Amino acid sequence: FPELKNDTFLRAAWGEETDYTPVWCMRQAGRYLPEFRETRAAQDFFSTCRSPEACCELTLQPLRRFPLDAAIIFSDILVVPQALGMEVTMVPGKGPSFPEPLREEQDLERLRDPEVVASELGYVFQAITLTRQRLAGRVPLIGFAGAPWTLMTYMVERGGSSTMAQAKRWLYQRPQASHQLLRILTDALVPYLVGQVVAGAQALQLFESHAGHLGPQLFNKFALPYIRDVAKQVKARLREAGLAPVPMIIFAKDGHFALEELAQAGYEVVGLDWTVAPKKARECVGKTVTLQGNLDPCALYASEEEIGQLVKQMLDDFGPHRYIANLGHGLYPDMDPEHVGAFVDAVHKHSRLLRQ
Amino acid sequence: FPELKNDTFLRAAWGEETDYTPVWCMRQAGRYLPEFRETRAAQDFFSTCRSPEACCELTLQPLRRFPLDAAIIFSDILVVPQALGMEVTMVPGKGPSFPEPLREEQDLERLRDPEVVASELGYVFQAITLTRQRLAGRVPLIGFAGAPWTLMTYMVERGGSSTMAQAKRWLYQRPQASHQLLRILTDALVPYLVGQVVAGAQALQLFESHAGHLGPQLFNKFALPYIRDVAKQVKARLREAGLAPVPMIIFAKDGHFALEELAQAGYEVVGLDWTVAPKKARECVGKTVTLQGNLDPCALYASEEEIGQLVKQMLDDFGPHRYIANLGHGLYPDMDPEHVGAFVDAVHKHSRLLRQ
Repeated sequence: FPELKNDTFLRAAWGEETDYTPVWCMRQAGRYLPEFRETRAAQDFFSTCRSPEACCELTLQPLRRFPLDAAIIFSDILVVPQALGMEVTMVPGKGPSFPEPLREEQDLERLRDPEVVASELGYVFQAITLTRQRLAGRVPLIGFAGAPWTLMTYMVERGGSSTMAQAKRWLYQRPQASHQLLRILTDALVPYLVGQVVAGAQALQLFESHAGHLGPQLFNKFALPYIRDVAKQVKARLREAGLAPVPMIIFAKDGHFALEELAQAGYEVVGLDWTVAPKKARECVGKTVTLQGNLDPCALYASEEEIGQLVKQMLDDFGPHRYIANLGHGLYPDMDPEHVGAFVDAVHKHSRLLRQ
Repeated sequence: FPELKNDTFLRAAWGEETDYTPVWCMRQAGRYLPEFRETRAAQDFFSTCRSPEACCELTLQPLRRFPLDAAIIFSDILVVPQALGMEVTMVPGKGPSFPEPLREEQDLERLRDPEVVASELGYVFQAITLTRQRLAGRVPLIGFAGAPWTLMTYMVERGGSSTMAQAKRWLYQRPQASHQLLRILTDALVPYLVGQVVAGAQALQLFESHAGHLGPQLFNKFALPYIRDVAKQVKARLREAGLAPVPMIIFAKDGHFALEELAQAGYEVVGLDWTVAPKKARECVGKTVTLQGNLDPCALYASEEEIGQLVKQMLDDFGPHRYIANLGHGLYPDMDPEHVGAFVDAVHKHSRLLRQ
């Protein structure tokens, strides 16, 4: 692969001092871009996913508009449960879902052996290699996957609820089966993530998007062990394969209660939602880990001038060290591209000021 | 009205020591009771609401099953926006909603003067008086309403989203109109809540159910001022009318970031969701205010024996002083009544132990 030109994101991720604060946006490749919708309709969501060229194209689209300091491969977190053998339907406007969710312990018998999952996800590896070659070292490429608990919520609920009452019912009524499902997911994720890195990912983000539905007690029993296990095993396999381990980011949305624990889970970066004040996040995590986040994405509905001020304050709160700017969640589809550009420009402009 | 026999809830609420920990459940009157569904179908949700006798009956139903230490009047938070002139439809299975939400600043012109709202909500006052008379002093009766921000989210979205992106778009793009709507809601709530107390409510809970969608910055601008204003003005009007002020409870669901502020907002009790560890909540709030909560309601899917242990631990964490047991959110409709009874019995049993 070509030599990386801008590595600011990787240096920040490892904790090193940098000349400015690197920035990227969750869902930078998303429906808020007209060119994204255009390209999506050229297949059918997952036929888009399954085309390496299509996934590479959607990944690069934002980088043609904005000087983002990383790219993230376009895919979806549900590719994993699909590769385990759950059927998915694209609901037009209403999103990828499982029409037959896991309902009881017996339903685990329909899942593939997790050890075969990586062979099922070869299309994603191909997209990663292609995107790494086409980026030509401009900025690093981040790979990703959903975290075990969160993937579990999608498998058991049908998809997204507002309570995860059904998922949480599993935890309380079927703890043994829950742990079984979570181990299967873990054992599938590890080879998928190692594979992304073999294919050419230069960092990895684990999305624990549905963390907030758990309180501390359930989270420490059912989410945290698997989060730790994913990091430990990925690092080990990479070492053993002769490869350099990559910075890993854990993002637990609505996970204020777990930040202390997450900072000692084997991840270089803890990503934050917008409900946590940066100074309190820094208190909770300590000074080794890097923080990523955390602007309210709805802040981009404000004026460009207002976005600049909100960014200035966010940066003052985080300070220059151990920090990667991002939003506190993914961009929404009605957002204005030029407001995304303002965000990016503002991070770069004010972070330089803050330094000298 | 009859002399209150069991006032444990009120004493805890004011901070006084008690012989045991009082307990009640958000949505104790709810679909998890078969007798609730039975009685609901005898009208049509809001024709139930509008019948004082029907609302009184649903309020008492839980107290016939369980030795709860308070009753809460059955109504809904959307009665306020309805009384302001928004039309509501009961979607069968899918819940009360607004088919014509406020879309822009001009739509505020359709709302009634907030000063007339209390006259529109006379049915609720009648239900309160009736329920206070029929309870015959067994336990105190709690009145309630939605908080201004949260009611705003229902008026602007159509009802419940997952992002409140549209509500938050108002805050960022239409700050002046947002503040206008929030003042209207505040000015309507104050007389409604005073009226509930005049009708015979012995405590009041404000439900800021959608707090978590805001981070600190937006919350301090758009939610907190109105929360404070509601408490200050209710207390004033009651004083002025020659009446005793009642303990007031603020419950901000997903409001971990605001607890410090909420403990100095003029409320005797801060109610907690299940994502906050009780010991950290006590750190944030200090030792004047009473805490209420906070068991994960899904915990009731566990065995009766497990509920007892989870309750034991919850009580050890909160300690005996300044504490009212409750769930961290409302009961879900698939829950088992006998598991609610276990919760209640466990609070009473272990709180007595914890004391001597």
